[PDB]
Amino acid sequence: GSMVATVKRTIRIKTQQHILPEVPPVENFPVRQWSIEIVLLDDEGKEIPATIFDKVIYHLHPTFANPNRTFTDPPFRIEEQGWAGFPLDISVFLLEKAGERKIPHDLNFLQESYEVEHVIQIPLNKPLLTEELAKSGST
Repeated sequence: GSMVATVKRTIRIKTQQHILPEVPPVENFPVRQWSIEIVLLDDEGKEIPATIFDKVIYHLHPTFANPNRTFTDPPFRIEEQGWAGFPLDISVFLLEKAGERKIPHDLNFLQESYEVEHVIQIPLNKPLLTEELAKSGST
């Protein structure tokens, strides 16, 4: 049906984290600085700016102050501190009001950095978004 008028793109969520020794551990758990960024992959697998989104909102655990953090410029980098990793939710908003996509993300501390790929389906009915989509592959 309607879903036939879409293309697929792969986005890559890039996470990094390291301990902050100057912050007192919480219940013996060290507090870590962590960061998340979002890039788009082209049809060859290279990273390019995710300009298909005009906004990203990280939906953090309610332990955080202002847990819903909005970013408007690629690579939508968020940095926070915490002692427990958690699923957060990442809302990405396609250009021209083409749609929200919600992406759970496991924030975890086993690896200093790790990347996770997600495929999203994107409509082809907003001219500015379609023109932007041309940069990352066929349309």
